[PDB]
Amino acid sequence: GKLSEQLKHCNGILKELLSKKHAAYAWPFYKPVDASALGLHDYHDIIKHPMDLSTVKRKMENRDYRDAQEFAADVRLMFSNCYKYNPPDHDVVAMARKLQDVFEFRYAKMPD
Ligand SMILES: CNC(=O)c1cc(C(=O)NC2CC2)cn(Cc2ccccc2)c1=O
Repeated sequence: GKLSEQLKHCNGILKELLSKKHAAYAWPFYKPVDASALGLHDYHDIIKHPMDLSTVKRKMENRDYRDAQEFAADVRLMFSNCYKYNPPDHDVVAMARKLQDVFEFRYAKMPD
């Protein structure tokens, strides 16, 4: 988990993004995109830096993130990858937009 006050807020957000409350739209972001399994044979040609919430959780648990900004960059990279790869009318993009709304509104409540 987070040690710094701001990293504890980040860890709180991460726990919320992984909670049953948001599972209906969070689930595509729980684990790395399995490009082979999903038939997305161009995924790793288009997405140079895959990211997902299990990777963010591992990095938080390993004290990889030194500040809130570094944590937020990985969460936003995950959404950006979704918006880059997927047609904007795909269900996964609607789910990304909803989960990013949850993220951005709570990230904005960061303690100073
Ligand atoms: C981060 N996830 C992805 O980018 C992703 C891409 C595609 C996908 O098939 N994308 C192609 C480009 C349309 C499929 N799923 C599963 C899914 C998700 C939501 C509804 C149905 C299926 C994903 O999670």
